[PDB]
Amino acid sequence: VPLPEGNQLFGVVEQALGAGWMDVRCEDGKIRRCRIPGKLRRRVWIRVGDLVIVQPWPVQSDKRGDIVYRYTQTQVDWLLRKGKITQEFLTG
Amino acid sequence: RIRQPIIAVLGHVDHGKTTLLDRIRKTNVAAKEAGGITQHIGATEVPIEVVKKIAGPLIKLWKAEIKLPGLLFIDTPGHEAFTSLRARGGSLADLAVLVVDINEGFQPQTIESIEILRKYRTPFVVAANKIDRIKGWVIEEDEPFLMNIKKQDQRAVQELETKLWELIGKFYEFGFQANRFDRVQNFTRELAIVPISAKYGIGIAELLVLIAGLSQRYLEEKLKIEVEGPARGTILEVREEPGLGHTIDVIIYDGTLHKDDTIVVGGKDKAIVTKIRALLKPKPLDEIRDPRFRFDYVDEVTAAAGVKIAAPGLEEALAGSPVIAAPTPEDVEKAKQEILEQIERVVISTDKVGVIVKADTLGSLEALSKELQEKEIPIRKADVGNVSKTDVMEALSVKEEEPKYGVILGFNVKVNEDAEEVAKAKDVKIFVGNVIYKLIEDYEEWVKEEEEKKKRELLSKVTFPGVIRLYPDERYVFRRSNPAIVGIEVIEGRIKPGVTLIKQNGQKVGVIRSIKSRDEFLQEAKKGQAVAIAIEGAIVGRHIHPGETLYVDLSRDDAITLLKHLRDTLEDTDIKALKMIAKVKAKEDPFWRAI
RNA sequence: AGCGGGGUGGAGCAGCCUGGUAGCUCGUCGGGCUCAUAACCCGAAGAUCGUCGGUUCAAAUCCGGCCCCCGCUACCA
Ligand SMILES: Nc1nc2c(ncn2[C@@H]2O[C@H](COP(=O)(O)OP(=O)(O)NP(=O)(O)O)[C@@H](O)[C@H]2O)c(=O)[nH]1
Ligand code: MET
Ligand SMILES: [Mg+2]
Repeated sequence: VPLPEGNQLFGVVEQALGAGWMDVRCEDGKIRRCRIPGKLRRRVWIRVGDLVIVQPWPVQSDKRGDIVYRYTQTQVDWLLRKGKITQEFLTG
Repeated sequence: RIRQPIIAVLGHVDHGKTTLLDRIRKTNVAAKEAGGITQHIGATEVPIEVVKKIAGPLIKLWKAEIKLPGLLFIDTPGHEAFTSLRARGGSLADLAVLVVDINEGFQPQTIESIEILRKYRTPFVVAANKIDRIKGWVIEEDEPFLMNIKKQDQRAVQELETKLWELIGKFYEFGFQANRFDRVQNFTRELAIVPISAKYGIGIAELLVLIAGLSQRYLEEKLKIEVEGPARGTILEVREEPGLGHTIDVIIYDGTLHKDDTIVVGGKDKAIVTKIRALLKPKPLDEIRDPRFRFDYVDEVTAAAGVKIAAPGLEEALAGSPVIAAPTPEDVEKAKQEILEQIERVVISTDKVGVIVKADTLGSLEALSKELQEKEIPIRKADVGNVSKTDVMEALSVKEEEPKYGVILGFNVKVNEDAEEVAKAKDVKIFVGNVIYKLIEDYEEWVKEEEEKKKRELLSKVTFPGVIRLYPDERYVFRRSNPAIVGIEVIEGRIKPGVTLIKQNGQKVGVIRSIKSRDEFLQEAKKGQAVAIAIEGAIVGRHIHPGETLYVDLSRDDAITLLKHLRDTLEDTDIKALKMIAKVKAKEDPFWRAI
């Protein structure tokens, strides 16, 4: 339900790299090696192909970022119906 | 006991401000400086004896005395950047001399000087230079205008009359009534215009006697000072000296100043209290900022005079702040309360992310800061001193995240051995200079050169777009495989060797091996040119068909660079080709769908 | 361009030559075994043969025309 606020933007998980590292495709047509904060790492399980919010790192904000929130099925369905995001971004 | 009145000279660039003072002193200073412009304010004392020698029988026309001990002249830059120096000179001095060239008329600096004089209610008399520019004028060494006028013809006199009439009319729409010194009798609302010649000393005596005489008419009671009271003066500048440390040059005008007296000076953040250690005095008839002769140390000085004070802990002194003598703690508190009623005329705005600039005085730093701020350039730090090692470290720290803002601009300073070695090792650029514009323009042009070099090598990396169509003609096919030799006409874009071609479905037909319009070897083909391509990996039929349209494979980074960086070198055919290529490629990646 | 070879469940191969059931291994879905997963067992779905025509009592099998794929050679702007 919460939306990106600032430099944050959506993203689609592509492949997990191990040791809490994911490979997320963002809305600006860039692939980023993203790091999962440990606070939500322990309680929220993330799997390839999900809509998430990613904030790029302050330095070298082109290939690194942090994942802050995961969108459930109802939230992504509501977003698709509202029209803030399209279907081809999710499906690739 | 009457103190020497303080006279401030104001005017525009190249209007003979320094030359008049040089002629009065009979010394050459105007040729010393670089660029012909004086960027430092100074105070000079003129003894009354040379004043009397310069003058003559004219002193007997006015019923007064020459009991004035002397004169205290202050020079002032006329450049646009040094506004604060002009303001300080206008506020501090008791009398002003505006020097305006007759030929050029009026300049914005003259208007600003008049505005400052009106704001600080300083009476003044107008001077006129460049008299020799009028044709048919004879030159004689040091004669008054009254003696010179009879030596000229009617044409020069009438031209002079017209020019001064125009000047008086100008002052009139500036709301000021003007009349010639020998052509007016009122001396409370009417000014006086003295036509002078700096290069040949014409009319200097009239101006000198007028300055001597007008002092006691408007206000003379302000010129009486007790010779035993506490010292009271103001700061003129703050500069570094070899062997003495941070010293300040001040003009004492109240009381008497002795050595070891405690003084109160308004610092940047709060008042500072220190004990005087060294009192230094310039030689008579010598510019204070030009130490031609050796300074004479002096135990005590009496108002009014310009002296250099060397005391500990003066590195945070504010230019223009007053100095008050205080021998007792209650006097110290009263001086602190007096200082608390003082405003900082100029404050620098630092953005914490900017360049590092260092000068030798506070006024030069203010001028440089204003000139940089006029061009929208942030300033990380401004202070007084030579370029040290930590400055290079700070510059490297700023450069780490901003290539164009890590640089040092030194204005009349020195670079240490360790600092220059570290700068050479870590490749940090330093621009040293003595002239404000000659120093700023160098930085601007270096920034422009770096900017152009940023994209000079970027062009070679990207690949131009291109769309072509095979001839439906059998003739153009000259070899089928290894290599495939077939003619082509260009629809849009530019063909280059070593560029991959793809179809709508994106099959790798290979890489163009060679292009030839004839038996001769070619390099590239532009719009409306036919060329036979010899390509590898392409075979007629299964891989390519006659009459089929071929597209150049494009890199998305190259497309972004073309649409954002190299947007100047894009024309109709190129943009049409790139747009339709994006439309075609909008099949798998939504990036081309959104273009 | 000329010559030669081949198209069969989602994938890779038999079934031709000698016409008359369309099989083999992997893969998907469901149930079994185990505390659970993999391995293993059971059952079921899935091609009507690249299209069109000729022949024959009857054609994936014999024949011919097209569509596509693969290989070899000639082929210098
Ligand atoms: N022909 C002629 N040239 C003059 C006369 N007075 C000065 N000049 C020349 O004109 C120039 C004036 O420069 P300067 O002495 O700097 O003027 P200023 O009054 O100090 N202005 P600033 O220091 O800001 O430029 C010099 O080159 C000087 O030789 C004059 O009466 N006649
Ligand atoms: C080479 O033979 C040449 N005439 C083929 C066509 S060039 C466009
Ligand atoms: Mg000058």
